[PDB]
Amino acid sequence: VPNPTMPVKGAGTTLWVYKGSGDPYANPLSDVDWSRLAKVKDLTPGELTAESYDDSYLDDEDADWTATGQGQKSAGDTSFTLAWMPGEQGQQALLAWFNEGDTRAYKIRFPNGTVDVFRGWVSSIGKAVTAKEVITRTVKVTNVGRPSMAEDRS
Amino acid sequence: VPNPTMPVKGAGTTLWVYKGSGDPYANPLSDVDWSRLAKVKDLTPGELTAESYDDSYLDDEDADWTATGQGQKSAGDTSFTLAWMPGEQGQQALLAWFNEGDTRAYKIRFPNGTVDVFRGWVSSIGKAVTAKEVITRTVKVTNVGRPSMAEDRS
Amino acid sequence: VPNPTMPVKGAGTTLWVYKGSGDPYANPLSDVDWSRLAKVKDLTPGELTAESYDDSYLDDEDADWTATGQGQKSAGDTSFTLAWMPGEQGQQALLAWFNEGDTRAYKIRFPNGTVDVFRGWVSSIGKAVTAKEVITRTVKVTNVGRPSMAEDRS
Amino acid sequence: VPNPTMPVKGAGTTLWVYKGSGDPYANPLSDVDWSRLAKVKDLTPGELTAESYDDSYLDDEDADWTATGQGQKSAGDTSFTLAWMPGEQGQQALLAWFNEGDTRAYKIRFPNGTVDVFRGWVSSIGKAVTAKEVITRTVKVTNVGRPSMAEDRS
Amino acid sequence: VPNPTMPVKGAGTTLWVYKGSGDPYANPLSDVDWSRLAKVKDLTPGELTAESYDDSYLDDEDADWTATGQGQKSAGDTSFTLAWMPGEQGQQALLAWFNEGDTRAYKIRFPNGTVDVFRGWVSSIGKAVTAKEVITRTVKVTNVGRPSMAEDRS
Amino acid sequence: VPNPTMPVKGAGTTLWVYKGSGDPYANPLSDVDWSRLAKVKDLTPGELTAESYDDSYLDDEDADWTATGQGQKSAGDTSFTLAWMPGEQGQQALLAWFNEGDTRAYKIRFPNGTVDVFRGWVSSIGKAVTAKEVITRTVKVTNVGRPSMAEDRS
Amino acid sequence: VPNPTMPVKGAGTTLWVYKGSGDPYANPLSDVDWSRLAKVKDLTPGELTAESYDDSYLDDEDADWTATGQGQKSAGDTSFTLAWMPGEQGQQALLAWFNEGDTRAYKIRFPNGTVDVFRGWVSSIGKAVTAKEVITRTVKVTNVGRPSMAEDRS
Amino acid sequence: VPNPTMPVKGAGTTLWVYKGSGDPYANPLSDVDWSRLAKVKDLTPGELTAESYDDSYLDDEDADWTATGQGQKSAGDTSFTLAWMPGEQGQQALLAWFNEGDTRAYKIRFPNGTVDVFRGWVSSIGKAVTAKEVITRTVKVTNVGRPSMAEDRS
Amino acid sequence: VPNPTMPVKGAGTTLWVYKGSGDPYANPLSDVDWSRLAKVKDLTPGELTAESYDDSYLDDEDADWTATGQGQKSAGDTSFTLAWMPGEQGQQALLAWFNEGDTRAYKIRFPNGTVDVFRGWVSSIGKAVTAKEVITRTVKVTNVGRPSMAEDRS
Amino acid sequence: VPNPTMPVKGAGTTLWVYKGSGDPYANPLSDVDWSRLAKVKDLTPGELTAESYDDSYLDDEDADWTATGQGQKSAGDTSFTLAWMPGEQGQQALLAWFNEGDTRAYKIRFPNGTVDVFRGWVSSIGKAVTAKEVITRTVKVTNVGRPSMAEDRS
Amino acid sequence: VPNPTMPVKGAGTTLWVYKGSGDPYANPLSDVDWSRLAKVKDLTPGELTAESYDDSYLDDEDADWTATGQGQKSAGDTSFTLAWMPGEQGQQALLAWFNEGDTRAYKIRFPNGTVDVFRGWVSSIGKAVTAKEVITRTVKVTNVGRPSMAEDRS
Amino acid sequence: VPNPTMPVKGAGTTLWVYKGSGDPYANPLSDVDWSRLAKVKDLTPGELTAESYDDSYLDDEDADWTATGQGQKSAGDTSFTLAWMPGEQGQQALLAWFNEGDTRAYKIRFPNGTVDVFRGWVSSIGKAVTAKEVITRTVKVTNVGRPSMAEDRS
Repeated sequence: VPNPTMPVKGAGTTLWVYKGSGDPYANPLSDVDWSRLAKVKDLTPGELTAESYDDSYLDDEDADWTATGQGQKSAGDTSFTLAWMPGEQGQQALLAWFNEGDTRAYKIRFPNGTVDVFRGWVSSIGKAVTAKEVITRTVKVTNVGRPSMAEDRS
Repeated sequence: VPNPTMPVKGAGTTLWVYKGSGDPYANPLSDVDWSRLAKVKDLTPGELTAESYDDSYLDDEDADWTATGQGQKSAGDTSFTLAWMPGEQGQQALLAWFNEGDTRAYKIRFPNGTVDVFRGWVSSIGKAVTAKEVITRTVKVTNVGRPSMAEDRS
Repeated sequence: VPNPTMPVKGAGTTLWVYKGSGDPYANPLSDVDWSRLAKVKDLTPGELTAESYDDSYLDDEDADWTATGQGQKSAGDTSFTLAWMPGEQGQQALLAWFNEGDTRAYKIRFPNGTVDVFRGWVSSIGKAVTAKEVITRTVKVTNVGRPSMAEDRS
Repeated sequence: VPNPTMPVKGAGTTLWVYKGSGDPYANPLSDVDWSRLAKVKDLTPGELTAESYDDSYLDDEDADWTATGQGQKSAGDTSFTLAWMPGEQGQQALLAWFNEGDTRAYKIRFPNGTVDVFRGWVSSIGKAVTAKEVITRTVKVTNVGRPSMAEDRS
Repeated sequence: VPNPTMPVKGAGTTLWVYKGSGDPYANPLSDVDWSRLAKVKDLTPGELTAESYDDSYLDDEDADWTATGQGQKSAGDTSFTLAWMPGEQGQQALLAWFNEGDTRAYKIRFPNGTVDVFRGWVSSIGKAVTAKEVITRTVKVTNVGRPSMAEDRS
Repeated sequence: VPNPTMPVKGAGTTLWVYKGSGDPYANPLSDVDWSRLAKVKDLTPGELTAESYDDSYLDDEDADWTATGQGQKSAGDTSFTLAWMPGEQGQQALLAWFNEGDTRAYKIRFPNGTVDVFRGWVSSIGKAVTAKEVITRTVKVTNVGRPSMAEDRS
Repeated sequence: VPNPTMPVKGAGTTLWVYKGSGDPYANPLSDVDWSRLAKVKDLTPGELTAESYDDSYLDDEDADWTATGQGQKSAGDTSFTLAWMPGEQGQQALLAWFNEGDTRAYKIRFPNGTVDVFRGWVSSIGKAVTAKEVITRTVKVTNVGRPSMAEDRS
Repeated sequence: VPNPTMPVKGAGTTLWVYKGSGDPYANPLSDVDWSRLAKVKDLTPGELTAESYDDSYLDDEDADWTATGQGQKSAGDTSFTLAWMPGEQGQQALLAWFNEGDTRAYKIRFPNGTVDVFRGWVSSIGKAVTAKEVITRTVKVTNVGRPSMAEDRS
Repeated sequence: VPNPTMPVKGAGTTLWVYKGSGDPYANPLSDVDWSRLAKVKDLTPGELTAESYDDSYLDDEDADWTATGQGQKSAGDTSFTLAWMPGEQGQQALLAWFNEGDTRAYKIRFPNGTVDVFRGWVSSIGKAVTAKEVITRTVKVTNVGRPSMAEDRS
Repeated sequence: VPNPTMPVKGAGTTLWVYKGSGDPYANPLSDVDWSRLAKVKDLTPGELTAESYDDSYLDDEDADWTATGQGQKSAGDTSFTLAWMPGEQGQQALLAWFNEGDTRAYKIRFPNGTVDVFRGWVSSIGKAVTAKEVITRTVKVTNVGRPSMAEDRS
Repeated sequence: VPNPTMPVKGAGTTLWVYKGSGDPYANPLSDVDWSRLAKVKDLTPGELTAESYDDSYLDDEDADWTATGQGQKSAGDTSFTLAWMPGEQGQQALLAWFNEGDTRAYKIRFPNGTVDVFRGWVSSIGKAVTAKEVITRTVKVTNVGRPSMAEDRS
Repeated sequence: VPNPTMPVKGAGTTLWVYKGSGDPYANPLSDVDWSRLAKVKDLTPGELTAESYDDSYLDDEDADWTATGQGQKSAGDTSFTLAWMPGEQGQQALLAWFNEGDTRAYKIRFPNGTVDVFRGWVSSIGKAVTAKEVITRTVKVTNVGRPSMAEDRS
């Protein structure tokens, strides 16, 4: 039985792409109108980050130690590699996404029972060919706006 | 039997270079008037990519999180290393391609049954000499314009 | 029995986050009004540092050797990785800390019997997903002001 | 029997330096008036390369994908390491070549039966001393002008 | 029996820090008024260095080969890592040294029988926490002025 | 019997420093008035090098391939590491050389039977301390002017 | 919550233009009858200034140091650049303003919660066209009379 | 689909020059009898401006603050640089325009779907010659009379 | 401890404006009846200067070299930029100072322990708005009469 | 093959000076009786220009917008820098041209296949001396009369 | 040992100001009755200059080339910046010098062993305040009459 | 071997000053009675130039294009910077030249093998002092009359 409180191993994660019209953040737990990408081999989700903003004046009584405040936050790049299946409707959606410069919403569903939703556009579409290994399609997606992390809902 | 839906191993890929007059994108599956480069030993196809365009104004109410949109897409470099056979027609075509700065169309044919076509010019011509190994000719080709990915056709 | 004089092994370290209103530096040994982050796997405490300030004049009789003085000190970044438990209260506190840009005080309690207090804001919130390993939450916290090292109290 | 069509292993390569007056490119297959460097232990021939020249205008109807053309070609550096024999005539010729800044023609004769001619000047002259290994002299030669690759003659 | 002429192994080196008023360079061999840092686990002493000053004119007959002269000498950084014992006097002296920027004199005493004295201020104070290893305190000290090498006294 | 024509292993090399007044290049083979540094563990002699000087005009009929000529040659840095013996004469000479910014001549005598002479000034004086290894003194010397390589004499 | 006492970052500023009949200075805080310019990318508000008026007589007892008084004050030029949207009612108002030489009142509304009102006429209407950037309309407005600065109201 | 309300990127702009007899302002959207200049590489359209007319009397009660009104409006200079093709019809038209001092009507057609018309005479004709770049023809045109901005038509 | 003899760093400077009736120069060390401007980011104090007065006659025996004497001294402009807080009393005092043309006395109190007093009137009041930076108020004040430099009191 | 219609790169330009008696404009394509300047390193051809002539009257019904007409055209200055070869005949011709104030015709022959003829007199003759660069002679030539641009002949 | 014939580096220069009654030029080498300014951080000595006097008549046969003769020589300005120490005697002397206009003699003493004397009056007194840098006092002094260069005495 | 026909690098130039009685232009190649300035670091020789003289009449049939003729030629300023050696004869000669307003002849001798002679008087004598650089003496000389350029002799 899935349990948010206890740790969970990573095997079982799925990746989804939104198609349709509506609010992706409204009800991420249901899968109606969410297309799926199958056979993902690697997945490194985006890394939220922030910039230091220098908060110092000449008036300040003491200047021995620095003082800074948080600046402009920004979600990073979410990159995954998945096996090459050009006839699947899923990968045709990826290249239609790339060619038509657009921002859609993609979802990560962990075995924990939680859901993680981002919005972004695709930045790279690569491939690797080796004699004795499956042909892989590597994708990197750049996020915009505010992600809806998993522990907002509780 | 080739099947686009299922994954495929990489062994069996071929590389072809176009000679003649016509439309390379019109009918890549046909093999007429396509010269072939033989005995490739490595192949890393080009990586499509795009650069971010900053979309922010002073008016916008929310400025905590960054907002960006897709910019100018560009295919990358395709580099392959193939055994040195200076008397073969294909490699003389390669150096004729390099000396006379020109853009031609080269094709990658996967065991999957699909076809991948690019257009570009050659950027590097190298060599490696070792006592106990076959002399290899390393080539890097820079693409221009819009590639024709294999999954456009379906 | 804990002993500040003798060396100590690292196992037993704990991490805490301050909640409430008061003076964090006043009495850190008490554990009231301090929330705790559980199941930390790695921890690298911040690195205090300073930058050189050039102290030279044309008058100086001797200029063969350089002469410098200490400049502006600054505590560094504290980064720890801890197992992903989105339903636990501590990690919801972490993301509330991140979303609302703010500076709080976090505490490190060593097995030695001493306490190390910092003040800072959170800079990065990341995650790593692998098939056969526990999903981890990686955090980096940037410090401001003057830390209260353990060596002050004695 | 040497065969340009089939692949060949690297053992048997020789290095030569032109002395005399004439046209090096006219007839490289002959071995008269070509001094030889003996006992070479590594050799990496130069890498021909070119740089991109941006070909874009504001008029262009389509600017989604980049468009570039080939720029200025340039042969690279040829570097080889050969055992230190200061009393041999070839290495005295090398240092006379270095001290008097000048461009000569050096030749690489592969076991394949073909010949590769370059023109250039010497850039580095180094040495390595180790207790249990032969003292080596390392050379790097920078090319100018147009090389005469082996694939021209056929 | 210690002997400067013959080589010596490194085990047995000690590190000392000066407290009091006087001339550190006057009599470093005496051990009075020199506090000691105990249980060091690594030590890389500073590296004296100098920067080139370009000495060339337009008049000079020969300009094929470069000509330079020595510039401004400067001792480097001395960094050592020692086990964390916050209750010991030496490490409280270290943090008092760091907080109040100041230049003091520290001494390295080799098993050879010689003494090495520097003057400088502290630049970094770090820590490393691991589950199965002793907690270590890493210090880096930046020197100023002229060091008193051991090779002066003889 | 030493032989310049044939290769030689590196063991047996010696390093010398000139003291006195005269011409170092006049008679390097004689060993009078040449002080010696003993017990050297590593030695990497300097690397002669040159700068490319761009030789191109707008008039030139062809500009497809680059054309360059040799620029300003310069001997590099000669660095060696030798065991720490502060009571020996040679190393006191090294520190007297470093403190008094000066250019002297140092000699390398190979087992081949040849001699290599440089002129230069010292740039670094470092040390390494390890628990179970001999204390080593590392020196780097920067050369000026024209070296007298070994195969000038024949 | 907006607070005049504390500093505020600049993001969120809006620009407005008055249409109708009434007193612009009477009630700037309400937005009835105030048209808005949207998507402003840069904004540098006007710089109030004054002229020195020479106050000196021959009678004056001392003339060693100058003495001056304030002259005729004048608000400067307020210039902003906003993205080109010729179909918006807002930008048509700008060009109707320019063609019909007139003085109207424009308003700046800061995130602080305050309001800044000027009166003036337009001096420049420019444009910038770049291949990969949004077309921008640059405007400069020259002010007349007395501005109603933000801290008049309190 | 072109849309005046939304912002547009600059790529796709065209420049046209009128030939024939009629009213340029009557129907600029139609493309008949408008010659075209091809391959523009830069374009900075003219900047409308006005000069202040001093409106102050001695009678006025208030003279602390300046008061001015708009004077004589005047379109500025329009300068574009386009690749040198002396055999094309457009550039021969340019030099015929320059030699015979005359005022014609030139049109700028944006990707937005709008049209901008000016009237003026040519002021400069320049050229730039570089070894590795396309020879460019730089033109500056001075406008007279009243321009017809694109947003008059709606 | 403050010390006029030794050099001092700039952090800790304060700016004050005189309100009330009395003699500003009489006792500036006291802080009563002096309003304060808070949060100053930059400060460039005025530059005392003088202009040359030509002292030459036709009689002078020697006229090869020029001869001049000092003319009329004049303090310059003091300009500081401070964060925009329109609800604070100090900045309302600044704009009341500007609107009513008047000369008051403002004071600079250095960390050294000394005081620098000027008298003057305000010349410029400006502002700068940026998306990611604090809104700043820039002021310039022009001095009259004789300043009371800190070096007078001792 | 040269083609006036298509763009061309600049490499291959030549500079010529007319000697003899005849009509320079009659047949510039021929190369007889035209001396040549060799080894030019930069060349910026003259910039044709004209000045505005104010065309306004008090009668004019409308005076809101300015109205001007073209004035007196004038070719600008042609400046080129070429390597210093005082023994060559061309540069002796240049200085004879300068010393005897006179107007001759100089020609620019582009790689395009066209010819550009001017007439003018020389204004500046300069030189630049640097230690590691070729001595250059810089010339500026001022044109008179009507140039014969390449676009006339077709 | 100081040596006028050989070049010297700048470090070690001192600046002195004369107090007392006598002849400054009589014996500048002696240091009695010369006050000293301490801790200078920059120094750019004055630049002697002269202005051309036009020497041409209508009679002269040759008027192609200009002819001029030297006019009125004049020493320039000497400006130095030195650390702000208002309690030191030298800087109180500086402001006493400024307030009471007066010409005194100041001396520059180079490490070369020579002495440079000027006479002049002070023109500017400035200051720079920065958060992390030493407060500096910038002075500019204008010379009168004839300087006594160091090259006179020999 | 020096060669006037071919280009030459700048290193090796010398600067000379004439002392004695005779004709400087008669035999510049001989080096007798020519004093020398040593250790010059920079040298920019004078720039010959001319003034436009307007040649236009009302009678002229055409006035569309300007017509001008050469006016009064004039050699410019020759400036060089050389290291400060006040005890050397040449620099005492420079200051004797400056103090006694006079015109002498100075010579530039290029590595090409040619000679360049000017006549003029000195205009500036400056100096630059830096902590870590050689003290430099900067001189600017203004020329009169007719220079004797290098390619007059052939």
